[PDB]
Amino acid sequence: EPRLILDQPAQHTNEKDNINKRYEIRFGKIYLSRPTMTEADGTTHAMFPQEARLRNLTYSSPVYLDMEKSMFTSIDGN
Amino acid sequence: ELAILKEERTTTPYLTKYERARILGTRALQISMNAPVLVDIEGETDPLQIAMKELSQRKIPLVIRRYLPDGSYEDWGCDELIVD
Amino acid sequence: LIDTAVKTAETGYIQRRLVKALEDIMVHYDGTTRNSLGDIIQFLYGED
Amino acid sequence: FRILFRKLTREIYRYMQRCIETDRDFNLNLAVKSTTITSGLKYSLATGNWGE
DNA sequence: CTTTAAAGCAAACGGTCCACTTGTGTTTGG
DNA sequence: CCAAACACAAGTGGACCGTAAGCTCCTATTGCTTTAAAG
RNA sequence: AGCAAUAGGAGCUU
Repeated sequence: EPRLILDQPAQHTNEKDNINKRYEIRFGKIYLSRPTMTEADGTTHAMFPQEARLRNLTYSSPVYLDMEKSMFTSIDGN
Repeated sequence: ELAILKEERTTTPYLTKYERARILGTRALQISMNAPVLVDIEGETDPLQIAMKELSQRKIPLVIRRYLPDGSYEDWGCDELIVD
Repeated sequence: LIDTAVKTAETGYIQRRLVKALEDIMVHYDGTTRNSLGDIIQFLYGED
Repeated sequence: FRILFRKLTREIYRYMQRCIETDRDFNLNLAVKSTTITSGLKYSLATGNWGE
């Protein structure tokens, strides 16, 4: 499901001026990195299964999704 | 009114297993509550065994009231029921 | 193994229902076999 | 993941209904609540109940 | 401008029992 | 004695309730998010 | 002189 779409054509207590306004975002690539650990300080470093086992952590990788928001307006992101 | 006269008593003349068990339990509890003992106590100290000796010698002072299904009852002293 | 595992539930249900059906039945001092309502099931237990 | 990511996209829609009304540029890094996929995957894998 | 408290909000097969449908019978009245 | 309309009789479809006993351990969750008010 | 609940899962003996 690669697209979301908002819309409003007209009649919002204006002076009869109508514009078609689509707001839209495009999902891009997925980026998969090695499992990392973030401390309450905010410092980061590599995470290994034994550390996740000892400190009752979850052994997981961050998933990033590129989003490129576009708009088209016809009168009638990291 | 609901009691039955000693002549028309039509139940068994024999002490049943349940009557014997409950009578022995009750007598044992009684003797264990520092009740007087009717038999001659020679060797035994367990209240249940004393109760068994009293039951065999027909010297347990209790009465079984045997209820009939219609609510009436018959009364039998333990000493007049026959123990096997 | 499946038979042993599966029939035991039906058997336990059957035995529970039989016990509940027959739980209130006792031989009385007049020899009759009556339930809790006093109704006669057999006039003499086992007929002997 | 399909269930939880459709949840996330519904959240994105439910945010873009309000924020766009303000008529402002938004950087989308406050539009994604990343905790949805994480909490869902973790809940399912930690309990075994496969679903929301 | 930030924190705490309170209120509101989502998308397996069998059988006893109940009366509506289908059907049969009456017995007034000519 | 016979015509008839409504008094009176079943056959039939589809509702609910329940499914052995006892025992052990471990593991996770116990409401959450958004809006409004006060300092 | 005071050691939560509810669930799910895996097991024991028939």
